Amino acid sequence: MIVPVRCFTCGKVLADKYYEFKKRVEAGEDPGKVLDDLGVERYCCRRTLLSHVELIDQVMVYKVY
Amino acid sequence: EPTLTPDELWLVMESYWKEKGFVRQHLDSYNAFIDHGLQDVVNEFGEVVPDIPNFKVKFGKIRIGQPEFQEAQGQRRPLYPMDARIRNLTYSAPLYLEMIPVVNGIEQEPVEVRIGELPIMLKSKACRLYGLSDEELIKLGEDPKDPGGYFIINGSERVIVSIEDLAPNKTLVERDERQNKVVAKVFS
Amino acid sequence: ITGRRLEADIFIGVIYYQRLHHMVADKMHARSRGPVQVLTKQPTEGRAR
Amino acid sequence: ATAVYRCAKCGKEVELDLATAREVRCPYCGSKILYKPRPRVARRVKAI
Amino acid sequence: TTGIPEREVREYLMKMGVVPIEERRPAPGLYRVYLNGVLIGTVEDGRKL
Amino acid sequence: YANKRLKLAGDLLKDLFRVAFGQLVKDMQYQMTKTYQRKGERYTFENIQ
Amino acid sequence: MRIEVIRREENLLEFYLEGEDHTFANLLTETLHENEHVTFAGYTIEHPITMARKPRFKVVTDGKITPEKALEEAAQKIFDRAREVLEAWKAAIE
DNA sequence: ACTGTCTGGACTGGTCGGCGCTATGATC
DNA sequence: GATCATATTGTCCAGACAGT
Ligand SMILES: [Zn+2]
Ligand SMILES: [Zn+2]
Repeated sequence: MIVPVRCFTCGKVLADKYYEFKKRVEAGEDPGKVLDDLGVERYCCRRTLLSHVELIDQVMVYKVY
Repeated sequence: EPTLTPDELWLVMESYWKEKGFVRQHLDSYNAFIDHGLQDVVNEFGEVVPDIPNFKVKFGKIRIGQPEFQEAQGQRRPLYPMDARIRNLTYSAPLYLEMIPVVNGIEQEPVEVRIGELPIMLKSKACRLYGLSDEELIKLGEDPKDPGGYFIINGSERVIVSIEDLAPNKTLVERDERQNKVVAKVFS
Repeated sequence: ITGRRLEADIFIGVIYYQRLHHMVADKMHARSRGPVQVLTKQPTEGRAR
Repeated sequence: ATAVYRCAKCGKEVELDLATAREVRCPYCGSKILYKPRPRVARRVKAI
Repeated sequence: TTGIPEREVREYLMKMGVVPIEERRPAPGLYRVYLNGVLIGTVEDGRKL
Repeated sequence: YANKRLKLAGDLLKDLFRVAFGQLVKDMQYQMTKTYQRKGERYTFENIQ
Repeated sequence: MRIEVIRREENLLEFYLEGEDHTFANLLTETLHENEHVTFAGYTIEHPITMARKPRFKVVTDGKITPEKALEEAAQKIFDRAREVLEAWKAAIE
């Protein structure tokens, strides 16, 4: 439900640049160029960043205590 | 004019899926049953004649209330699917039927009594989640993506599976080669 | 292991893979002795019992 | 043998005795579903 | 589909020009008209109806 | 599929409600008969509601 | 690092190497291959789970030098090569 | 002696887990 | 309001059997 800290393949950290990538994608920018500008070269890290779906906000609304 | 591309037909298909949904048959069937099925059953039963001279009870209109549960203490509170699931309760609503007593052939003042509790299909017209937005469903502990269309019985979700039966009151002719006969069957 | 080039060009891609609920943690069952049925004096049925 | 519980809906603290409770409900909002709060003691969790 | 009352459909079919089965008996040159599997009448021009 | 009809949840619910209402009607008739036979005619007709 | 001798012939030495894996084992075998007095040199992992950190070796010489001496020269060659590569890397970085 | 008819029976093994169900009306 | 008797009586293959 939250972005993984590291890439599942090579362990490259991607969670720091995920929110900027999501913000730039929603602004109409090309996701490939945004990934290229963020240093995401290998397509495994691109797989991790592109295929992630954020769902933690939909879980926080239900309280468990 | 150029022929339509498959993208436009996909847009129309998506509009159909957005309008009706994916559990439409359950919701439509339950709404039809609630609107006139109970009244049809009551009318087909008609009346009850006990062993009392010159006395009978005539059935009137039947209505369904809001989904609520009566506590063991005595208080009556509205019921929600999450509460029914957690507390192992049945998501049902009371059923009220008007009874008109007939004495010596003259109808008396009708009396409305409770005849039982009928389980309520999720996201149906008789359900408390009908017409609610995503935020309202979230506030009630319900996932907005839940399609509904099922029943909660003693805290367990029960879904009715449709049965692919033959057409009622329809005659079909077939030939049995082994028995060397022609047989037509109807289900009345 | 060897570090040498493979003699054939290996097909590699990205495939959507799903993990199913059939896990070995819920399927491993080992019984030596324990409860038996009252009627038949035979071992019971099920990993839970 | 009293204990402190958290309400499921309102979330406020509810204190009652399970042994001698006539009714399990929240006195603030009337909810009959309560949550047992987590103990304040520390626990050790292995990082994978 | 969701069911609709059959009386309105039968009245509409009778109004549109379907001769009732009691008035006219079936003939080899006649088109049999069925409503929900029930023979309700006959018409001369089935295709037009 | 022209000869096949799908029994949805509404029809099964209607059949179950019919069976339950028949049982309730029989029980109500028996209760009314028993109360009339036990308490008497004066109690029954003094308050029919 | 622990050495457990399996068997010892007149010119054959079979032993285990606890605590090591393919990384050191392959390098040691290929360094032993460089010696002209070593006729057979090979390693294997019996099981990738139970024997993951315990490869099995087999060194056969021609009788001129002992297999233990051949392994010692191979290890010394590995040490010298690693030191030379480290020196070259340090020189190239600055 | 043939021939169609009535009746009885069995319906591949194992495993996983879930989900209900095992009283009621009439005195004293 | 507590207890007590009673609680209803699915096709196909093979063997045995009236009918002609
Ligand atoms: Zn990567
Ligand atoms: Zn509360």
